[PDB]
Amino acid sequence: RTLTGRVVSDKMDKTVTVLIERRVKHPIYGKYVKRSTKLHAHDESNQCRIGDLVTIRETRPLAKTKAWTLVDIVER
Amino acid sequence: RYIGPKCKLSRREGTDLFLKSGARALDSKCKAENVPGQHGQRRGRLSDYGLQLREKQKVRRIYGVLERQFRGYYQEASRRKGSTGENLLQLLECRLDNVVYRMGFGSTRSESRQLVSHKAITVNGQTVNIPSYQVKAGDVVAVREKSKNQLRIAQALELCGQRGRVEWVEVDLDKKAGTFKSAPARSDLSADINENLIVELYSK
Amino acid sequence: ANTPSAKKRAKQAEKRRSHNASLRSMVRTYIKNVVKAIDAKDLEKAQAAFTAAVPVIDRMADKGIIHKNKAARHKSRLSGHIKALS
Amino acid sequence: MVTIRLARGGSKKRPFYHLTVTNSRNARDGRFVERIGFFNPVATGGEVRLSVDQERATYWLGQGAQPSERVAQLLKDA
RNA sequence: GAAGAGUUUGAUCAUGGCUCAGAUUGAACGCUGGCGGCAGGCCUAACACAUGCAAGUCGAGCGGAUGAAGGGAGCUUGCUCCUGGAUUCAGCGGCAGACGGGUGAGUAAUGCCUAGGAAUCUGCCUGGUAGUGGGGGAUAACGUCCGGAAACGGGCGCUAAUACCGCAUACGUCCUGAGGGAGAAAGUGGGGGAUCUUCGGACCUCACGCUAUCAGAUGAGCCUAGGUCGGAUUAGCUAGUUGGUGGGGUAAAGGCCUACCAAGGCGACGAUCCGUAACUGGUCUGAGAGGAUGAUCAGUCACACUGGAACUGAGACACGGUCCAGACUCCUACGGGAGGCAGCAGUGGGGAAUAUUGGACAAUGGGCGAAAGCCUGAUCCAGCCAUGCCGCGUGUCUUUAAGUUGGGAGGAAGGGCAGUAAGUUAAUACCUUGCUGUUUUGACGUUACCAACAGAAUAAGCACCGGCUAACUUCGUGCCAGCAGCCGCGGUAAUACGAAGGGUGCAAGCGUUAAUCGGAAUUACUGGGCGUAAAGCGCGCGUAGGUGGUUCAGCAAGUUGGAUGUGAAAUCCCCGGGCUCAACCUGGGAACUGCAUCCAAAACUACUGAGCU
Repeated sequence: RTLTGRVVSDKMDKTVTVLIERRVKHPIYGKYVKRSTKLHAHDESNQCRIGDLVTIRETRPLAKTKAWTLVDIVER
Repeated sequence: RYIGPKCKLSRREGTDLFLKSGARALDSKCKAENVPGQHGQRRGRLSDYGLQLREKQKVRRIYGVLERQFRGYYQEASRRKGSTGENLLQLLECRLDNVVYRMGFGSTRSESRQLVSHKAITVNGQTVNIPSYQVKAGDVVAVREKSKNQLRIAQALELCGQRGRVEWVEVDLDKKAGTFKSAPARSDLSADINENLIVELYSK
Repeated sequence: ANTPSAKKRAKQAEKRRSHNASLRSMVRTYIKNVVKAIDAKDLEKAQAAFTAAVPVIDRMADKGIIHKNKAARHKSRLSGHIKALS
Repeated sequence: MVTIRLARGGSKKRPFYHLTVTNSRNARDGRFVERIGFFNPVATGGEVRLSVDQERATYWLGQGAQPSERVAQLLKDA
């Protein structure tokens, strides 16, 4: 219930996209690779700038390609 | 089962095979002194894989078994836990085709395999007619009560102490009914086989 | 071909469609006049016009031509803007 | 529609049942909700007849499932 | 739990490809065939389809059609006026037809699979909560007319209700959530002693129905993350696209639809375009890693001549529905009509190649029904085919199979009935129902299976034999004719080619054509290479990225352990139980290396901070 990513684009109101990165293993190659995942997060008040770190929550979808809202700015 | 004339199969091996036709001898009139085939007045190059063949192609020619049936019996040796060679000849001695003669109701396996199909050898008060039943340690072995005055059953009771006792059964000759006591190890067998060398004819 | 078990419901469907087309249109003309009432901005007929409509929006919903929460939205959409006329 | 029902496994002229809890939206032998214990009317020595467990059989009767016709008079063998 | 040979050379060694042993299939083909049990059988044309059948059910939901009987009146047993009610069933109406069934065309991603998430409906089912009153207008059948050879159309006129529309009525249920407004239903049959009378009705009483809601079960719908095919000789794509609000709309969230505001969105972790293909549990070869792969079986998806579209309904954008368009086909008496086998048979036609115009709802289901039951090409089960997978038989004086005869279980749960007891009953009066014991009856495959009888009468074939396969004379033929997987063989004593003459492989099958993996370390993560065999760009600057000296502290993303839900069932792996045995069948578990959540850990990595040289 906690997904964390760094802010990469904020030029739209009430909506922000982050890179929820991870590092997981390749199945037949063994080397742990990074796999970037670019979610969309909904902001209620639009207070997130590029380079911020946030956590998010799942609910009913807020738009097309958006089903995750803003919980809290963890750090900056 | 293999059929036909059988004096010509006693010649390749050198052993008596327990394949005969009467009650006095074997390979004593059917001229066993050579190595048959197409042309066999000369020998040469008698070595491993063709000997591993002549091992299994002897064991096939004794026990009434086909390679449909016999290389499925190597399949249970790996299904067996450990000691695959003697555990092959376990099911050839839990075989009913051999143990009618290992008791001695028939003259050979060629009369043992035959009469059990002709509704002679029951197992435990039921009606079994297969030459492949797997006798457990501790059933009776009886004969159906219409082949008792079959007198070629009485033409097999003369070779009990003449082909030697097996020392693994306890039989009643008056009833013509026996009892398989327990399974053998590799001390109760004839010494003409190589049990973990039939195994080696599996990968090549 | 087709069966008279289905040929009977050939009449049983399109005739039933004709009754369900009118009663469905008897709903949405009452809602149009209480949107014409808001678009005329006259509360003095708008209050009397959708209280004629609410006994029709759910009476059709009660008999299974439409669903009962389609009524529940349109009873909450029209009231939320008649209140805005103030 | 929810129903406890005899369902043919086994071989031809060798019936074996599962007593599936099904939906009556599916086939007899596919997409069961639950298998409670089995049945075997060719039962001979060593084979148990029916593995009916009343721990779960109460629940579908409690949640509203029904015997078909025969399933009522297998519970009558108790 | 892992076996390699042969072949480059005069010989060697190394790099490196070829061909070979094996096991397999939905099998063909060439051969020759005795039987049983379980199986499986258009892989090609999602090609066209004659013919029959694949979902009709209900009269105890309603009007209306037809008259079993029986008791009588006349004529005198021929007949009808009646009296009656047995019965059927085309027209309305409920429900089902959205299931079972089939096929894999489309789809490269929201389809499938694994995990999770909430903003929803669900007829019949199951628990309650409240309720079935009073009316009104039509409408088919039916009557006739018109058009038509028929099929069918469409003009008025009749009548019904468990068909429809108001009115009454509101425990929830909806709106406003202040107050208030709003909107439901249908009756039928088995009965019943007291009062109203035509104790037909009324009221009483259960049974099936009916309604307004809640909780659940059962389905079904959204949303997110993950992965899911080949290409850069496809690098830019995108405008309703990405957000924002107003509204509009879906059972339900949502640019889904909409207007206007802004310029965002996707993509080198491979976008978009292009070719390809249902997916998965799984399957096949494998020491495993894997690789190949989706026939029977089961889940989900998808389609119904082709395309668009809604309608009705709880549920469809509906395979044996309607509408429109297209292609095709068919009947015409030229007026007008009809059809959609990827449903079971079956037919062409294609192809290497694949079955019967079967028997019955007796079992299991369903679909209607108060119940009886009524239908089902789903199913149970049969012909056809060595197509596998097992067993079995063709004799060493037995008679198994097969065949003759006599026997002989198990598949049946119950239904009828007429007592017997029960508990709802206002009245165990009475119906209706569950119990009990007896009687009556119903098996598609009609048998498996037991026990007699005549007699070896009814049963073997195939391929090879130069090597590394320890099966290995000659006769005919003469660099001819030919065989063969790799070498090669044949150019005149031929173990290599054609017979005979013998053996051998394993057997009702044996072989070779084809495809898959293997050995193949021959795409090397496990587990390979690059001075000269193939292979270092001619070298730099450096973007993403891969990896990153050093110390304490912190974080807990990777890492590590346990916890819990699963990872469906099947398949497999062991122990079993059964078919007389084996397949096959199941019971039990094992297995399912996976997924997220949860807490615990801090050596190392990332990240965070102060540093150290």
